[PDB]
Amino acid sequence: PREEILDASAELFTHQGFATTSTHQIADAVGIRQASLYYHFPSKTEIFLTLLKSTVEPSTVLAEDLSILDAGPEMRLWAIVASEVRLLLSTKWNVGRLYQLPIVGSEEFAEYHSQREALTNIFRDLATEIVGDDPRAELPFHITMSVIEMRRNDGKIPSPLSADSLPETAIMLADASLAVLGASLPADRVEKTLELIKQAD
Amino acid sequence: NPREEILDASAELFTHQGFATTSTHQIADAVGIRQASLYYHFPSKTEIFLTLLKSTVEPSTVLAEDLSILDAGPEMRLWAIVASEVRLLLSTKWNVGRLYQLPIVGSEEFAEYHSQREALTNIFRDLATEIVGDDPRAELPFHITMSVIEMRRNDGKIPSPLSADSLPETAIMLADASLAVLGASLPADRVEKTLELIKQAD
Ligand SMILES: [Ca+2]
Ligand SMILES: [Ca+2]
Repeated sequence: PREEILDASAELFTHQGFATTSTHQIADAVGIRQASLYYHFPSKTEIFLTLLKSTVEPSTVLAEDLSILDAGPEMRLWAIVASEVRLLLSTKWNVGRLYQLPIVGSEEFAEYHSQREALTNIFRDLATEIVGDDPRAELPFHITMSVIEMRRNDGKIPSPLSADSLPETAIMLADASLAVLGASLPADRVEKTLELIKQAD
Repeated sequence: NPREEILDASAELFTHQGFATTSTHQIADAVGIRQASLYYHFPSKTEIFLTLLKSTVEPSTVLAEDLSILDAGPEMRLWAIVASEVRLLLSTKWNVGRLYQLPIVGSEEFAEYHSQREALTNIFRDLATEIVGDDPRAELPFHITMSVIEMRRNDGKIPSPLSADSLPETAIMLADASLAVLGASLPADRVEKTLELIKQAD
């Protein structure tokens, strides 16, 4: 029930934006009364904040586990990029699209800002391990987020989460993120990250 | 140039608030004119928005169109296009590239904009396909170019004013990165060659 409301909200917010969307629309989309929505969420801001968090929280939690990979920065950066893109592709709606809404900057979404800042920092310092004090350390994060401009947004999931497979687009973008730094690709990178994903459970 | 002041103030409001929240009242006050004198230059905020989108997209499609037809290999041509695109995105007071991302832009009113974006995207893609063939990496160079919209300032100060004899570091970086993802080697003379090409578009 909660999951349904969040999905319907993603659909409305990605197509109409935040300002234009009412809670009335969200209730009708899900086929429930406005009262039963109010029970699960007080306002459309709370819903929006929950969506934004859902797209960065899981990857920051994952980046805890990166040091336990007994591996170099290239491998660690590849795995993070790939698993981030994996999550962005695992959803019914293109919820990553939401960060581009101008509303997101406001102080209400401070919890989201902090998580985004944490993630951005993890990407950057890993890249700095590879190229040092170079402006290219900025690129891997932006290449990762470019998938939001690539995927579908019609309710069908681009790539459902598999225990034993990474989607081609995640492999591409992760390969591309090391390529811009001039880093060589670890041969075992796909298994190694699938392994890491598996022992986050 | 009163019309131009109105368009700048509108860029500022639209990039920070979005389209829906922005009123014509705000635009008049930002510029310090009466609502009536605004109505004279523009009937609605849609007309203003459409004018902004045109102003930013037309010059870059013209740039891509012209560069795609030059006596060099695809690597050089793609590098120059990426670099000169980023150059333009960085030459403006406001981050007008940010406007593309607004969900309003998808609607049928902005069909003229959609066609220009599609044209530009196609130029980037076919140039990349000259390098890597039928590969999904042909999509990347355009997206790497547009990533500068998430990098630059948006406070009224111009990040990199247009120079006849210099490309901004960020344009060189992203252009280098766009060839790097395709595994293409960088032409040594690429910075001068593009500056030259920019110069003989005048
Ligand atoms: Ca979809
Ligand atoms: Ca600025």
